[PDB]
Amino acid sequence: LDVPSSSRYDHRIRYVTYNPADVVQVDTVLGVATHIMLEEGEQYLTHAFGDSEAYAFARKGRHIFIKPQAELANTNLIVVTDRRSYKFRLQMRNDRNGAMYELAFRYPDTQARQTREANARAAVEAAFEQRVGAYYNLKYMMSGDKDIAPVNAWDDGRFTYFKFSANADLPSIYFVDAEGNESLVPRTTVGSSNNIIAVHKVNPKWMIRLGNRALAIFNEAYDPNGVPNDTGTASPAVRRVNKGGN
Amino acid sequence: LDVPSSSRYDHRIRYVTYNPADVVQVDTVLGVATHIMLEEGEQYLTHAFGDSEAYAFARKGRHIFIKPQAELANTNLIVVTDRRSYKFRLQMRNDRNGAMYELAFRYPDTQARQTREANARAAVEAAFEQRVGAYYNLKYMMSGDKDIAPVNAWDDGRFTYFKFSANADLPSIYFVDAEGNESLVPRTTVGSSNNIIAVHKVNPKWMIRLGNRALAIFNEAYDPNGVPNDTGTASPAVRRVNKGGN
Amino acid sequence: LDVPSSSRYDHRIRYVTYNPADVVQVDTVLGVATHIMLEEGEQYLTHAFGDSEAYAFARKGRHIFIKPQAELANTNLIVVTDRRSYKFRLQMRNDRNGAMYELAFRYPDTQARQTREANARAAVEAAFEQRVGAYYNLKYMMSGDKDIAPVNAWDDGRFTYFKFSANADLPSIYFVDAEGNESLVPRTTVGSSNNIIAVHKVNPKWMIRLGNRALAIFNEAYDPNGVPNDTGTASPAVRRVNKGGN
Amino acid sequence: LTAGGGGGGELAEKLQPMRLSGSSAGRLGNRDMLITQGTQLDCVLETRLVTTQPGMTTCHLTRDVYSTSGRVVLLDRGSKVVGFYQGGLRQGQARIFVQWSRIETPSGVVINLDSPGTGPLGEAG
Amino acid sequence: LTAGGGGGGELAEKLQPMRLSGSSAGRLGNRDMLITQGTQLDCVLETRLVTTQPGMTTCHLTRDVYSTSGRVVLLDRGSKVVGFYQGGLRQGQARIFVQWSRIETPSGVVINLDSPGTGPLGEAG
Amino acid sequence: RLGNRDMLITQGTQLDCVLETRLVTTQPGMTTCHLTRDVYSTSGRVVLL
Amino acid sequence: DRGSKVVGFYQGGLRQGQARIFVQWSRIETPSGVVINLDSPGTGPLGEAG
Amino acid sequence: CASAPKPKQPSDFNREPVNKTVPVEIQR
Repeated sequence: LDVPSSSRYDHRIRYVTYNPADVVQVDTVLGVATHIMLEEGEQYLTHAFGDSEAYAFARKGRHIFIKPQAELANTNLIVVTDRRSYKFRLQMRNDRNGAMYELAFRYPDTQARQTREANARAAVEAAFEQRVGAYYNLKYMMSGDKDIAPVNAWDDGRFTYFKFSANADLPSIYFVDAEGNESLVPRTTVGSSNNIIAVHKVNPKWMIRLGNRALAIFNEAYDPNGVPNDTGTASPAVRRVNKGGN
Repeated sequence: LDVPSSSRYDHRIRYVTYNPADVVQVDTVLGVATHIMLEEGEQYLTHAFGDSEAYAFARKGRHIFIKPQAELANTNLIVVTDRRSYKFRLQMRNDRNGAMYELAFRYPDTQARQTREANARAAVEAAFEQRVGAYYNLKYMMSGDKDIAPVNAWDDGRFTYFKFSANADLPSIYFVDAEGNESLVPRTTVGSSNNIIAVHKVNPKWMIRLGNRALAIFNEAYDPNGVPNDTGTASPAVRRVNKGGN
Repeated sequence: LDVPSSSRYDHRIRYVTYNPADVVQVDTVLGVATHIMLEEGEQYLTHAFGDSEAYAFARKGRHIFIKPQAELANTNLIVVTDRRSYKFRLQMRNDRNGAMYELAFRYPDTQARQTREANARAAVEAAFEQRVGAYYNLKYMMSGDKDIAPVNAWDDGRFTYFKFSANADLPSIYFVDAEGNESLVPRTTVGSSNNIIAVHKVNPKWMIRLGNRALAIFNEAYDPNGVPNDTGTASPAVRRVNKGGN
Repeated sequence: LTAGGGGGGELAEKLQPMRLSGSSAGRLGNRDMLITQGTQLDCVLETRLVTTQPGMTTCHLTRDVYSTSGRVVLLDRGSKVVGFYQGGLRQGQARIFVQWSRIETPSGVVINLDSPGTGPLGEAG
Repeated sequence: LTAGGGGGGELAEKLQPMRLSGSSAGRLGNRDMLITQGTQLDCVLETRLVTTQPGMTTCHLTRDVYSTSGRVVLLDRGSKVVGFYQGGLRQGQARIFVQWSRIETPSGVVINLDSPGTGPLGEAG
Repeated sequence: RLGNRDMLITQGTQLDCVLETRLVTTQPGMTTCHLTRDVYSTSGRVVLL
Repeated sequence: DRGSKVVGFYQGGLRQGQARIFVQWSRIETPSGVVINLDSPGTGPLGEAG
Repeated sequence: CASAPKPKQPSDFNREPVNKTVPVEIQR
C-alpha cells in the first residue's frame, strides 16, 4: 500500500511514485471529485471497477475524474494504458475530512531513462567538439582568378576546408579528377560567420568557379591512403550504431 | 493447484509461472475486479466459464477482467489462446481479504524457445566468422589506370576481394571472359569501413572501371578446380537445410 | 471404458489414448467446463448428445467445451470428424469433486499411419539409390574451346553426366544428330554441389556452348542398343504403376 | 440430438510549387534469406530466339546466386529460368524486351521473379 | 458456457491582381539523421545503358554520403541504387530521363529516394 | 517449394517430338506429332510421358 | 546566411525563338537548419526573367 | 556507318603486383 503524499501548500493535492507492483491508496470522501493525472502521450486503453456503479468515471484524453455515487464504497479501480497499468484502492472516508482533489504521478523510470538520453546527447556533442588527434594538411597552392580565392585552405584527412573573407562572395567548388573533368561534391558551410566551405572529400585538385572567374586549387601533399572511417560518423570518438534492428 | 506468490509492495499483486498441466488458484473476493494479463502477441480465441452468470468477463486485446456477479461463485475458467490455453480455479473468499488485483504469468516455454533460437543464431554466427580452413591467393597483377587501383586484391577460393584506400572512390568491377568480353558480377561491400569489394566469383581476369579510367586485374594463380560448395553457404561450417519440406 | 489419467501437477487435467474400439469415461461435476481438445488440422464434422438439454456444448475450431446443464446428466457424446469419430461416456458427479478441466489425447492411429508412409518413402529412396549392376562408359573425347570443358564425362547407359569444376560456369549442352544439327535435350543438375549436369539421353556426339565458345564431345564407345526401360523409372528397382485405374 | 486576386494566369501557374514528400529509411529483415532489387543473375540462354512469333524463352543459371549479405546461396547453379517475349520489333529497334517469369532451383524451390532480361552488361532487352 | 460598372473588358482583365501567399520559415528536426533536397549523390553506373527498350539501371555509391550537419555517414559507400528509364528519345534529344528508385546500404538500410538521375555536373538526365 | 518432384513436369521442359502431318498453312488445320524420347520428371527419376 | 542551399526545377523546354528557360526556385535551407518554401522565379544576374 | 564507341581499353605495359604488402584481413 503506497500512500499518496500531500503537498506542503495544501494537504489536498497528493503525489505518488508509480510502481508496477503496488496499489495507490485513494482515500475519497463524500461529494468531491478526484482528478487522476495521467502521463502525456499515454493511450488510455481500458478501465475496470470492482463495483462500477459506486463511482462516476469520465475521461477526456489523459484526464481522469472519479466521484463516489453510492454509500459505503470500498472497491478497486484499475486503468490500463498503452504502456502500463494503474492500481487503486478506493476507500471512502465517513467523516468527509481530508479529501483528494488531484492525484499526480511521478515516474522514476521514465525520467531516469530521459536522464540517460540527456547524458548520451551531451557525451556525443562533447565527442564531436573535442576532435582529438587530428592532423592538418596545409600544402595547398592556387593559380587562376585570385579575386575569388580563399584566404585559407586545409584538410584534416577527411574533409577539405576553404575559408573566405567577409567581403568575399562564397563561390562554387568542384571536384576535379585525373583527366580534368569537374563534378559535383557535397559541401557544408561551417564557421561562426559561415566563412568556411567544407567539402566531404580529400582530392588532389579542386575547381572554384564564381560567375565567369575560375581558380584552381592543388593539394600538394595528397595522401591516397587517408584514415579509414570505422565509426560511421565524422569523428573517431562517436559511433553510429544500428538502432533499427529488424 | 498452482497458488501464486505475492509482491512485496502489496499482497494484491500476485505472480504465477505457467504450466500446461496445472491450474491456478484465483481468489475472487466481493467488490474487486481482477486483472489477468496475457503476454504480448498472444491471440485470444475463446473462453468458457464454469458459470457464465456467476462472474463478469471483459476482454480488450490481451487483458482479462473478471468480477464475481453472484454468491457462491466457485467455478472454473478455461481461456484458450493461439499459443496456449490457461486454466483457472475461481473461488470467492467470503471474508473480503486477500484480494488479487493482477495475476501476472511468467512463461518458461517461451523463455526456453527464445534461449534455443538465440543459441542457434549465436552458433551460426560463430561458425560464419571463424572462417577456418581458408587458403588465400595473393598472386594478382594490374595494368592500366593505376589511380583507381586497389591497395590489395586476393581471394579465398570462393570470392575475390579488392581492397581500396579511404580516399579512393569505389569503382565498378567487371568479369572478363576468355574472348575479352566484360559482364556484370554480383558484388558485396565488406570491411570495417566498407573498403573491400567482394565479388562472388574467382576468375583469371577482372576489369575495374571508374568514369573514363580503366584498370585490368590478372589472377596469376588461377585454380580452375576451386573448392566445392557442398553446404549451400559461404562457410564449410554452416549448412543450408531445406525447411519448406513439401 | 478408457479412463483418462491425471497429471502429476493437478488431478483436473487428464490424458487419454484414442482408440477406435473403446469409449472414454468422462467425469463431469456441476458448474465446471470440460475442454475436449481435438487434433491438429482435425476437421470437426458433427456431434450428437444423449441429451442436448443436459449438457451445454460450445466449439471453436478444434476446441470443444461441455458443461452439465441438468440433474442426473448421464448421457453420451459422439463427436465425429473426417479423420475419426470420438466417443465418450458422460456421467455427472453428484458430489462436485474429482473434477476434469481438459481432456488431452494421444493418437496411435495417426503415428502408425505416418510410420507406414515414412517406411514406403524410405524404401523407394533406398531402391533409387542402390543402383546395383551399373556399367559406366568413360570413353569421351573433346575438341574445341577447352576453357568451358568439363572435368569428367561419362554415361551409365541411360543418362550422360558432365562434371564441371567449382570455379566453372555451367554451360548449355546440346544434342547433335547425324547431320550435325543441334537440338535441345532436357537436363537435370545433380551432385552435392550441383557440379554435374545429367542429360536424359545417350548420343554419339554433344555440343557445349557458353557465350561464344563451343566444345564438341564425342562418345567413342557409343552403344546403339542401350538398356531397356521396362520399369518406367530411372532405376530397375522402382516400378511405375498405374494408379489412375479406369 | 444437437442443441439447435486570380490574375497573373501564366506566371502564377508557372509558380505553383512542386511539393515532393520526404522518405523515411527502413531496414531489411533477414539479409541471409534475401535477394534484393538490382541483383544481377547471370544465366546462359538455352533456346535459340527468333522474334517472328511470340514465344517463351529459357535459360539456366551459370553461377550460384548468394544472399544480399553474401553468406547463403539462395539460387543454385543450373537453376532453370523461364521467360517470354512478344510484340516484335519496330523499325530502328535492335533489342527485344524479354520478361523472365520464374526460376526453379535444382532442389525444388520456385520463386516468381517477374524481372527484365538484359544483355551481359545490363543493357535492356 | 459464455456470458451473452463592368466595362473595360481587356484592360480590366489585364489589371486582375496576382496575390501570392506568404511563407513562414521552419526548422529541420535532427540535422544528424537527415539528407535534404538538392544533395548530390555520386555513384558509378554499373549497367551499360541502351534506350531501345524500357529498362532498369543500377549504380553504386562511390563515396560516403553525410548528413546535413556533415557529421554522420548516412549512406555508406558501395550502396546499390536501382533506377529505371522509359519512353526513349525524340528527334533532337541527347539525354534520357532516369529516375532512381531505391538505395540499399551495405549494412541493410533501404530508403526510397525517388530522385532524378543527372550527369556528373548535375545536368538533367 | 514444388510439392512432388517425382510426379511433375515443369515449365520450360523441352519435349522433343517428330512431326507426322505435313504442314501447309493455307487453311487453318490441326497438326500431330509423336514423342521421340521418354520425358522424365524434374527429379529425373520417373518417366512421366 | 551565405552558403544557404536553394533548390529549384525547370520543365517544358524551349520553343523556337526563345533563349531563356523558366526556373522556379522552390525551397532554401540555411546552414543552421532553417527551411522556408519560397516559390520564386529564377532570373539572371540583372533580374531578366528566366 | 556508325557504331557505339567502346570503353577505354587499359594499356598492357605497366603490369605490376597489386599487393605491395599483405593485407591485415588475412590476419598477416
